[PDB]
Amino acid sequence: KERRFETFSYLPPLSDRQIAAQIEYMIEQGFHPLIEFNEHSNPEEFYWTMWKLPLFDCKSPQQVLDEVRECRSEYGDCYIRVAGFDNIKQCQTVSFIVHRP
Amino acid sequence: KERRFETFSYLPPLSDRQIAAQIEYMIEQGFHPLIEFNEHSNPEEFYWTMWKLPLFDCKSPQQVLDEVRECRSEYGDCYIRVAGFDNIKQCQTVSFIVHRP
Amino acid sequence: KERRFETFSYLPPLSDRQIAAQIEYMIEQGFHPLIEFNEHSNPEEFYWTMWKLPLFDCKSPQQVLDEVRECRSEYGDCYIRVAGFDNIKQCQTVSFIVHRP
Amino acid sequence: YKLTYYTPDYTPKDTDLLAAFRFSPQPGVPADEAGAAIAAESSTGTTVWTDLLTDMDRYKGKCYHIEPVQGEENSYFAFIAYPLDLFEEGSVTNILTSIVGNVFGFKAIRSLRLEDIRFPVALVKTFQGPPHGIQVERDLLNKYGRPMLGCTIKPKLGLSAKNYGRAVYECLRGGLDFTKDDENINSQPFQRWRDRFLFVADAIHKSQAETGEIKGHYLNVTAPTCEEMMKRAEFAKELGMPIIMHDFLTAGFTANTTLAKWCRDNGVLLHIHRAMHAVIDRQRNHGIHFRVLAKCLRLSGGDHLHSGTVDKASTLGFVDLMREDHIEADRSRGVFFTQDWASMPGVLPVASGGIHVWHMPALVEIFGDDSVLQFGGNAPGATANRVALEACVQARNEGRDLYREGGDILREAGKWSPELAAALDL
Amino acid sequence: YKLTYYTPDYTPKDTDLLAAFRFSPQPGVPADEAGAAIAAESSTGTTVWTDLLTDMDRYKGKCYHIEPVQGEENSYFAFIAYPLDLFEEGSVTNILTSIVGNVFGFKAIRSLRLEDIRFPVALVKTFQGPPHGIQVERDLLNKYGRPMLGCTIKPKLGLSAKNYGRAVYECLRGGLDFTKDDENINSQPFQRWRDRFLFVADAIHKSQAETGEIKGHYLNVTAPTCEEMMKRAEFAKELGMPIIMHDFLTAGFTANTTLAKWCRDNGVLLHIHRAMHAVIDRQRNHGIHFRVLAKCLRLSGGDHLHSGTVDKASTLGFVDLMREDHIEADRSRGVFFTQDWASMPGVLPVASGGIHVWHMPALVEIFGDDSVLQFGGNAPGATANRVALEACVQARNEGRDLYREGGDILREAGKWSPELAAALDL
Amino acid sequence: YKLTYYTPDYTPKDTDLLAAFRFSPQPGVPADEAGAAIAAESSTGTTVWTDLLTDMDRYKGKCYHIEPVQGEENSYFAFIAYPLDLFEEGSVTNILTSIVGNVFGFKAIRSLRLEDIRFPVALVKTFQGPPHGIQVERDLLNKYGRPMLGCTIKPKLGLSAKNYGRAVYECLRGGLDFTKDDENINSQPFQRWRDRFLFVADAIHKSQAETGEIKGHYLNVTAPTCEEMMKRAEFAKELGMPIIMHDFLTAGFTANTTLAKWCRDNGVLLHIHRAMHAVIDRQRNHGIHFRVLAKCLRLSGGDHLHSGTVDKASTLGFVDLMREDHIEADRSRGVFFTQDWASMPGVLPVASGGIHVWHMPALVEIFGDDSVLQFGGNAPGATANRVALEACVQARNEGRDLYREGGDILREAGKWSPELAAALDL
Amino acid sequence: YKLTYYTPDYTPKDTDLLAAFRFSPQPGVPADEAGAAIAAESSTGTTVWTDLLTDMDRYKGKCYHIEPVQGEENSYFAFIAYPLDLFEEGSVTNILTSIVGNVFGFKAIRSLRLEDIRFPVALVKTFQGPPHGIQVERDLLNKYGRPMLGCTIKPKLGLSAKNYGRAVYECLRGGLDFTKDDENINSQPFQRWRDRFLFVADAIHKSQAETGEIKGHYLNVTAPTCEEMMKRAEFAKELGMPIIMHDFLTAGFTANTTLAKWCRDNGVLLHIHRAMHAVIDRQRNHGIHFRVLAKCLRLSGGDHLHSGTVDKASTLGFVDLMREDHIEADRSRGVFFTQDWASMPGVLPVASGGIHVWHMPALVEIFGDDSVLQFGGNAPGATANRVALEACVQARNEGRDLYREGGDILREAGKWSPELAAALDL
Repeated sequence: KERRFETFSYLPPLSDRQIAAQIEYMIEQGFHPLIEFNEHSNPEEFYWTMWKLPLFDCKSPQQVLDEVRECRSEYGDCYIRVAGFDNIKQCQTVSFIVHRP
Repeated sequence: KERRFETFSYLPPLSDRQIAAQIEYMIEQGFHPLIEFNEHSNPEEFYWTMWKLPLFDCKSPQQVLDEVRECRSEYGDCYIRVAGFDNIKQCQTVSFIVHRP
Repeated sequence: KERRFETFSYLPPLSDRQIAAQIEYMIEQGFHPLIEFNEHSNPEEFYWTMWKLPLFDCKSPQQVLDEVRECRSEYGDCYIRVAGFDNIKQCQTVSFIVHRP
Repeated sequence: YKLTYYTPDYTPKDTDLLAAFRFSPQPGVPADEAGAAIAAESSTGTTVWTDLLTDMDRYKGKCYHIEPVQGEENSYFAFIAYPLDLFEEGSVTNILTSIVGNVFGFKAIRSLRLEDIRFPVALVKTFQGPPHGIQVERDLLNKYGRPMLGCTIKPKLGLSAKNYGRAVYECLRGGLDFTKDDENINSQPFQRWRDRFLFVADAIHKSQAETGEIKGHYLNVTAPTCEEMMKRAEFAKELGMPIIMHDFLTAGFTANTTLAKWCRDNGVLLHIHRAMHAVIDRQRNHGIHFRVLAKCLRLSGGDHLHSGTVDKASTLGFVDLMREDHIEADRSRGVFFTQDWASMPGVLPVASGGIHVWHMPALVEIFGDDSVLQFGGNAPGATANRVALEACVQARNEGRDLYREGGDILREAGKWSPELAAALDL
Repeated sequence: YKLTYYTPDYTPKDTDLLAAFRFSPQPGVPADEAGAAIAAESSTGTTVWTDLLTDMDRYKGKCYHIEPVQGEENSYFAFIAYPLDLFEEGSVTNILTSIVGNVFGFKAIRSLRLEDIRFPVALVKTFQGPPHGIQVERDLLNKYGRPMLGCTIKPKLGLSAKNYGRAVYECLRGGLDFTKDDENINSQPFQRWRDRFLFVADAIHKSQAETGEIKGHYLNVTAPTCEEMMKRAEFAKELGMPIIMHDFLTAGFTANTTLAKWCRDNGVLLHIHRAMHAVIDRQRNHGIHFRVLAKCLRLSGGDHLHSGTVDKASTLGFVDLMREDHIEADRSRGVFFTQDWASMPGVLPVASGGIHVWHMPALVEIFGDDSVLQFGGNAPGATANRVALEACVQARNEGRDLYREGGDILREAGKWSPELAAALDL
Repeated sequence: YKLTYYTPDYTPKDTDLLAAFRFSPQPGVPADEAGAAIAAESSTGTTVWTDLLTDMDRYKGKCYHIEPVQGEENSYFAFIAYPLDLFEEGSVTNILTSIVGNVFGFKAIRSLRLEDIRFPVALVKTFQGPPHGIQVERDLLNKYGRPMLGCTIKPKLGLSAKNYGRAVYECLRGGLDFTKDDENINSQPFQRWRDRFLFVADAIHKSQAETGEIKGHYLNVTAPTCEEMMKRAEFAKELGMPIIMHDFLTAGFTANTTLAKWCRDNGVLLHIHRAMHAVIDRQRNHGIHFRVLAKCLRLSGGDHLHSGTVDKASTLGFVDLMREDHIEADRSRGVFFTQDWASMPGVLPVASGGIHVWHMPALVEIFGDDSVLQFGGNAPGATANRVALEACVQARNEGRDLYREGGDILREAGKWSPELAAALDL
Repeated sequence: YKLTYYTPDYTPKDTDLLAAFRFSPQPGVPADEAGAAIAAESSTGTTVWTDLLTDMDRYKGKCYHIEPVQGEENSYFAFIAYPLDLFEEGSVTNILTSIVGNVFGFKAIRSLRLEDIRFPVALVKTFQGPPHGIQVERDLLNKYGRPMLGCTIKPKLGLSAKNYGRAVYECLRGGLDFTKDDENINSQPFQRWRDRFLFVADAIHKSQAETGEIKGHYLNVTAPTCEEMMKRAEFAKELGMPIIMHDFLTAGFTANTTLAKWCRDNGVLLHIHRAMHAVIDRQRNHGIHFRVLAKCLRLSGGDHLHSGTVDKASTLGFVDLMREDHIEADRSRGVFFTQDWASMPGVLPVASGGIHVWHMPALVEIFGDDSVLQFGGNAPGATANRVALEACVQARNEGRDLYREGGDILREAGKWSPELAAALDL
């Protein structure tokens, strides 16, 4: 009804151009995108199901977009979240929704 | 959706030939089959409803199959599990699903 | 009757020559003698009454002997103990009786 | 003094505690004499018979560097090294009592200000540090990529516990992560602490259920006694509250260290308010700079620390001191010594004081994601603050310059958001 | 502000808390505007929807008097009344957080100093006060007619626990009532606290047996945490120690109130050291005057309080504030408000800082019998101090003027006392 | 020695403790003299007046058999019987201190290795044994008919608690029964133990909900002190964790017995890791064979015990020793004595060390169903491991020979399973 | 491995933990490859997806030096540095599990022996260390200037508690400072621990009253469980016992650290027996040298440590390692690294094993005053031992050479002492 998601869910649903810009920022900072999906979205539920691997050898924002599209075609009624990790600073620096059922 | 059952549920659904082979192994080891059924399958729920007696005087794998078929015809929307006990070693040595709703 | 004192009390009462040799060793190691006296000698009683100062500017074993003689002439019915401290190692390295009532 | 406590050729050991003092000697007193005096008054004080039962040199604070302050007259920096053995392990109270316990009353100094302390790694390892730290806190709250948003409930006094919870619920359902008790709110007759905790917990549960995001309220557990403080922290834990607040200066460092240990043992975040800080830090010529207190709080324990509104460079320096693991000495940023934290977790800075949604781009640029932005008042206003924050973060990630495009970014976000449009209209 | 927070015709109620602020406004700001600002920043801060769910006027701090400081320019006294309802009962921490929590950072004030607080009787009754007080302490120690004598063990650092006990025993057998831990001594590697407590207890028992007078040593229980502090206080009680010491500013008021409650419950006297006081009180233009801290300590709990060496008149004023039940307002002595203590027991002032046996007549005259004279070093020196003290008391009782005859009294006493003769020779 | 401690005609009593020592005497020393020396040095040591206040013979360890080692020179087996009265009941620590406490330093022996201990039934009954044992553990986890599957999280160090829980969740949802802490993971600065426990519990709950099978993670409760260990075990119980892990050699047998008693009282399974075992057991000529340590662990308490990767016959022997109730003496399998366990529950062997899914048929054949197969890494890999395991069990039950048909069985299962097909491709 | 774990140009940081390994590679394996393998197997083990969620390099053990062993073939020393972050603070168990947990089973190494560990100061400060240390122990027992004398009661088993106390009383009244439980004596059926504690306490009180010197008996509190151990330590404290004994290897380091913390909190000395040390340390080519265990025990906590009978130079080295604050690297004495203890108190070495009163001069010369001489038997024999000890100390202080004049000194002392004359006659 009025449920939210932690980052960028108070903005309009991100377009593929905006998602690509976010992934491009992630690539510049060296955050390798991790794609996760879930059938619900509960604040107390920390973990989502990861989409088949973290993309360590990613050179283009478009590849992450293709992985998101494939997960959409597999989990159309699932949320999709993009995560990124600063392994040097050992902090997860990115977590935002890119798909809602 | 992706629910599992403890033994052989990562294999394809056992055929009557494979179930008969399992029961035959049980008979050689002296494990008298115990048929149990339940309307759900929860990991925390230890006990299922037993199908009318353990077959102590079983001479053929086919009779256990007939009991499973009869429980299927009575509880078609219930899971069916075959259990076996090594009473000398006092350990349940067998527990596998033979029917899903 | 058979009461003892911690160091050298199983040896015969130390003579002034032996006391001077002990004080001479004390001076070489840099342990400045501290003279203390007590009217009793109880194992649980840690502290004795100090004889008027520790001799920091002592150049001769004979001066410590003179201080012990003076305390004897003042506390003839008191025990007299010579203490020494290794201030670098922060450990009391010497404690032995030189006079008994 | 100068013959024994001034050691210009001494090189500090990695195990030494270093203190940077800014001092003005009284007329007549030479600067080096005053610096040796600062070293002596903070280590040994100044003959008695017991002196020669000890090693005097070993427990001596040494002034190893004195330099005049650039662009000022009768002002100097004194750098003093103290042996690791002077201090009780894991005790901020003992370190403060040793360093700043008596030296500030010394008559031969006109003005004295402790600018910085270098805590050696061997000393740092004896402290717990923050109960959870920045990284673990973000994991526990499931909040990533943006600064957290907070609001202090107004008015400070007068609200009943139920109406207090009402205000908390409105702000939290609006889109804020945190609401907070005012520092004056402990257990007054108009609002007893247990009622406030109960009603705030109810408001938090409702807002969490509605929004689907983890919510928190800094319940003030500052109490007259240790036992009352433990009771309040315990009740907050009983209600499932994720975060509590403590005033570390007025309650004291002993109570704060106790509470931080309890917070680590019970999985509760600890927000630290700095009431009475201006009594100590405001005068540039006297007292203790807040960066020293921030370091002492990182040692004592705290997951958040109020760090002012935003000299900008010095605030950036002490935000680095509280967040980073290794901070290089940088005098332009007020970092007198290189500080190593030996993987002790960092503390989240909290920027507050009416931070003015049009100032959101500047705050996001200055502090980055690892901070809390505290707003000094209803659900649409909270939503406008949240929308502006996420728009600023989105624009920063896209490469746009928040300093130059901030008003443009806010205008762009306000076209599709009515609450932000109204807030920008104001 | 001035329209709502400045009330020149308001008469304070007997239940109000009054604060006297000395302030300098920044150039441009009128004095009355600054005074109303001090009243607002220390009560309410400054509109939101929750405001009209409350009674704004009822929780408002009112500036009821402003006057310029005599003989100074751009300086004023602001008198502010606060309702009794603002404060949690029995909490010094809450009172300090309310009054001086934020006002000292206000930008429109150049300099601010809290001079005095009038605690209403209704608030005073919610505090325990000193664990025992002057009268009960004299009864417990069986010491009457003269000030108590104390000595701080030297050197501050380096002595092992056994040698520490040796020094304590020498000083106590000499004729002193108290010895004391240095404030830096908590539990350092060279001297662990439990060993020090054990050996000091042994020294106290020996000196008591030898002299036949009750002896004490202020064992420092200032600890990193509440639990360690309780363990140290508990072990001191286990050893039969009559008095312990606490650093109330560096440890904090929460821990101090906890410890004072424990001291009352366990029959232990509580000596209070004021480490870090000069960080707050030294500058005449900024901070909190020590008399406010002394009043807060009398409320929080303490049987002794370090009160400086000896402006003389202001020290006399705050010694009255800590000893007497009713103190009239007297600006020459720094007493801005009439303070009633409602039979709360008084606190013993402790005068220290190398008090120089030739200065004994002046100290005895200034402080009277209800004080502790702390000497900043062996049995003959302790005996000389005790002989001089008793000679001064005897001469004062006989009618002789200590100020004019003090040297003569000391000479007369030293004619029959060799230790005092040597001390006077020095 | 040989006259009193060598008793070749003595028949051990059923209440005696027997020890099998493999020894090499130093050149010159005859073998029987060395064997009597081993018996003496491990029972009595060697005259004093107190000797005749005792019965010397009654507490004497008797060497009752010496035989040379087949195919070796200067090597012998010494069999020593010890009375039941030498040992404190229920104490593995005391038994080890008595048997191997001093004898290994005896100079006249070149090399000594304790091969086996026969624990008499009367001694066995004084120990709790495993908290639950194999049968009860299978009942509690509802897992039957197949070995359990485990995975150790990689990398050993560096993962934050949240990412650690992520890895655990991926492996557990893949189809594994257990994940496990690395033995190095206790409470390091990068990952504090309580955060790790919290996040792992969340991962376990999620994977259990998704799969519908009971999941577990061996939370390491190995701690610096007894109190920290109890706190960690208590928090694991609070989270509903079914199993914890303990390093029994580095933490010690006292802590392990304490923890096993707690595990029995609180319904928690106890996984035992054997860190530092190779310091003791690796050299065939010196130390203690691991089978003795396994017996001591079965007595002290443990539901799982790491038992190596897989001489095959000796590992089969000590797996029998830890699982069966009655084990016949069998020198080819390293079982020197017949061991009766008097219905003390067995311990689950844990086979680890990169067990290589193509090696699954051999492991299933060697260990049977009552074991844990620990994989030294994501959900498809876990699924492939689980599919291969269940295919091997199904084939074994059908009568097919796992040694000869294992590759064929894996190929057959891989045709309908893509994850297993990829794993076999690798 | 060699490309990543072998860093010949790396200089260790002062915060690093260093380990010196003596290894023999298996034929074929080059030495540098084996050294990098030792570094890897003791830090990280060896790719998985979780690897890139971490900083691999930061938690990596680096082999920074390899050198061949002088006068040996196929033998090398590997020096490995480990970051301070690998280890839980204050945990000997974690350090041992990290360093020697798995590396000793590595197949490519034929033989491995851990020779030395350099504990960084930052790690050392996280441990309590000895409960009291050498200096405080001498103060508590009022024993100065000479080594302490101990005797182990014989026979090891069979004595009832009352006769045990009889033997203790005879030895203590003879002139010994300490008697001790045998390590096998815990709570056997012939002598229950509480009876033994009661009767030994009575014997100690009687001997103390008779001699006027503080007496002690190391009551063994080694127990099957943590709770039994605490009960036994508690009862020893209840009886006023000054010292207890613990077997740290068989009971384990967790229990030992717990007990040392309790001993510090309750003022009880802790004697540490090293049962089972020869299982680990005896073979020069395998295991852990005892000096590493001695350092780990100094960290974990112990006031005494059994240190063997007396290669002489290596024993002198590890006695320095356990006594001194700073020990320089010295390969002739087996000190591979410079060790700083940061004022952590030292541990008293205990020399035992039938030390043969004619060997008293050599022991006094070798160990000096800071040691315990433990005799492996009645009042005259104890008196002879004490007389010989004090004569040796007196002669050493007078300047006479104990090595050359020892027999002459003993003869001179025995001329006036009948007990020593008889002992010398034997």
